[PDB]
Amino acid sequence: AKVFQWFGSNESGAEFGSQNLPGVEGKDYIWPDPNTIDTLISKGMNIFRVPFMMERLVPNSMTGSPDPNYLADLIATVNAITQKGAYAVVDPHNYGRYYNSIISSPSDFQTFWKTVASQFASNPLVIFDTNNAYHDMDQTLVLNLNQAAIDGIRSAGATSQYIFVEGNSWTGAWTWTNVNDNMKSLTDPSDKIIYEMHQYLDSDGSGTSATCVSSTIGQERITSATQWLRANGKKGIIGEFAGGANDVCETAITGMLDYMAQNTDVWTGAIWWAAGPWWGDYIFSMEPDNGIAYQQILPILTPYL
Amino acid sequence: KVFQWFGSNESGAEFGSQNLPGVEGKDYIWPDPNTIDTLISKGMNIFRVPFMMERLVPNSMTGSPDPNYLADLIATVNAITQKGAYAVVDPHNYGRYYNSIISSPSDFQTFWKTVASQFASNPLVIFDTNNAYHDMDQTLVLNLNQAAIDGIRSAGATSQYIFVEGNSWTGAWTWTNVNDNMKSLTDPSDKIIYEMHQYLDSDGSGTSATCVSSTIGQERITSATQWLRANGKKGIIGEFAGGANDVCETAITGMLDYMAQNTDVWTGAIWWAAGPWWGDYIFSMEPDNGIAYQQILPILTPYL
Repeated sequence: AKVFQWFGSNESGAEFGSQNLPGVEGKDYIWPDPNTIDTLISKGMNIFRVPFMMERLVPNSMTGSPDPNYLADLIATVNAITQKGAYAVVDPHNYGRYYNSIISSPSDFQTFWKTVASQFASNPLVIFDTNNAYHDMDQTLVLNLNQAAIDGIRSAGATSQYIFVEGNSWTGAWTWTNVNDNMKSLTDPSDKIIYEMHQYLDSDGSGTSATCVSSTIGQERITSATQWLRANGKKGIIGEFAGGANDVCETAITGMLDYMAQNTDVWTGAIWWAAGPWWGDYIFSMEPDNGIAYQQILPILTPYL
Repeated sequence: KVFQWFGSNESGAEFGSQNLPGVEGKDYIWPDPNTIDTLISKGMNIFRVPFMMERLVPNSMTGSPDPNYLADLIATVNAITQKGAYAVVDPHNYGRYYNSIISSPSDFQTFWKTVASQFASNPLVIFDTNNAYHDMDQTLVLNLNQAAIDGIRSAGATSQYIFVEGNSWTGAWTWTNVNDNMKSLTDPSDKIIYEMHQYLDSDGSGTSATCVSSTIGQERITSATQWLRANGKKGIIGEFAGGANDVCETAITGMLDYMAQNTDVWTGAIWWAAGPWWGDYIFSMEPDNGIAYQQILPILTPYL
């Protein structure tokens, strides 16, 4: 029935209001609604990516103890996804930075990851995502941070779970081959690395405009990444993508997903940005029942589900 | 005169970049020599002239120039330099040619020999290897800058400064995090200047008139200043801007005052931007009615 291994949505909210640390739940940030996740599951989605802030989960020093209350909501969100049989992606949505400084210690990052993985180590439907969208930082450091995360996760006995690794240049698919070639060297004793790339369809690829460049821009922008995955014997996932509810973007989205469906030897699937309870009239909202993408884009995603 | 160079970008020939070749007067336009003269009379002595590689040398960068677009580049350079000011020849290309990363240093060197040959006798031309390399291999960026230098000097253009640019959109605030390898560039004329760009809005994109704080500019160039000094190099801010408001005014003068006490490494600064097709642009330095011309230029007069 389904075309891809995974197809689903980001569930954004716990990383909102990032200028306020620790911030206040219900005021600066909010966790996803399990009831609307249930609706997306009924439509055929089977993966939900859950952004959160490292600084809220493990305050002050990333080698320290977790904050019990923010951790409790991360756990509740994750286990509600997995109790339904869907995969939950644990995403420290941190851009390679902690208190807005580049994470320069792989050893500290490895300890952070042992701490996080230890909370989920027996749940095979959890997916660990090393960090969202590394950018503007040393390329060997990005490799070493991803490897430190893998090592920390596996050291906790979390050996059944997939690990989504992310590259530099905001992990963009269109920029992957000439920036992130060194990422092919990552190692995992469980052999469960998936290369997570992001792809937006507006002029600069920022995903801040509802206008897409053209009706073929998604396919165009992931073609070289597809060939890189195949040449290197790797698997990938599109962990964020979106376009506006308009004709050109819808055609680009269909074209991109149809191209991925012809290349499932390397593409494991795709994850829309974004659902979550605090989006309102956001141009990309996948939140049931009234998000614009839930109403107008989901019908073009259903062929893959 | 506080700095070796202080002036403005003269934007327009790179407009309408989706239309190649595009049509002069419709998709793009060259700078107005009369308004350049006005900025010269205010004390500016450097004008950076963006243009598209594909419009100057179409189809293949190893090919022959387009005569019409080249003639207008030449006319613009001469309008600037005949007065005694410096003209920066800026292939405003982001490390890319027909939207693909420039992966051949040899082809890029040939492009640069072609361009430098047109200006080799003019000591007031400055060659800028490429605008704002980004999202590409760090060793390639080094190699492209070196290939440009080699091409320029091979043409006999030996008197001119060469502005080199780094990765991360050549940002000053990101320089030490990504561009350390750029220290190894060599030039037989010993006239390399490291050109960095710095904007003052939250994400550094230079698209908002709001600045983060009254100190954001000086903050964002401190580690780059230290890198230049530690490595025995000289730099220039080749693009900067802020909105016509109190916070940005203060951020601009605080950044320039810091550069002024660090002229062992900083050669000066170049505003973004003047040019004839900006209209009501938040940063327009175009005389007589650009917002920055009216409201920012008065705060820059102490540096002219």
